[PDB]
Amino acid sequence: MFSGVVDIIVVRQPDDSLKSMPFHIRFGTLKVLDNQNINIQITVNDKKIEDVFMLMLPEGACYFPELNAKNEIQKKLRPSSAILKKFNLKNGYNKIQFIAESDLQGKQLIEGKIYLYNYDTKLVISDVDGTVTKWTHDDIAELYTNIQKNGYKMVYLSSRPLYFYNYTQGYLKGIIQNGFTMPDGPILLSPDQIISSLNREVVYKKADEFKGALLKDLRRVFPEEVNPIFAGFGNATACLYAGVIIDNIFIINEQSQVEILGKQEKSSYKKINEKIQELFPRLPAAALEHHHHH
Repeated sequence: MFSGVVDIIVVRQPDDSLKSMPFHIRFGTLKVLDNQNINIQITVNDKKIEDVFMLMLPEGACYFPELNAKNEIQKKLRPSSAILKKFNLKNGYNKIQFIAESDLQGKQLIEGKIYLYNYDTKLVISDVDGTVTKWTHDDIAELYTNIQKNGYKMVYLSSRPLYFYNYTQGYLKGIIQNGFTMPDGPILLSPDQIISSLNREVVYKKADEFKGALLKDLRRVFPEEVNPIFAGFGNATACLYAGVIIDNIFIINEQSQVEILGKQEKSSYKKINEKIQELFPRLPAAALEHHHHH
């Protein structure tokens, strides 16, 4: 029944090509009389994108048809670099709209967020439930704000059912703590919550493995030479194996006590923020860009 777009992440590669994570979109309130007559068009930052379209399976999952060498059509959740370049994305947040039309009248519109990162961007992962929520932990909005001000990008992770996705986005946007708000960033969704025929290879993972796979997939959109995930906040093997050093894995408990793994330091969001230059050292070029957009 979901209508919407799971936030999309696109990364520019050192050779100028673009790669993205999967496009997960649904038109849950559209009655589809015949899926083969559906075509989906794309508008980015209020500009229609020419010569790009998506198709829809009988089950409602949407994909990019792309010819392989055999002139066979492959059904792709991840569009080609050539297609992504037609979007004319800017660094950071971009508005994206998908419009499902048929041979008949009536067009279904959904709106999402698509983020563009350069390959040298440094990401800071945060769980939502239990890490942002306890009710919201104290001092988290000031810390995350100052992480973002030092040039890092907050990336949120959720494993709630798709039903709650737009609510989780509203929750994060509504936090305010002493004037501080949560930095805008993408919310990635555990893949077991958005299974279709297009990503069903997923189903041969055990339930415990989905976060780790998600973080490896996030890393894979970056080039082999870089290490993009700088730190992670949770409530650990998943961060470690996706390239987070153990000192940068922050695990909060019941009591709002934060354990800095591998230092076995017991700390807080307030105290991490006090030592922000030591733990999240300023990234000069990346910080300048954030400052001059905000």
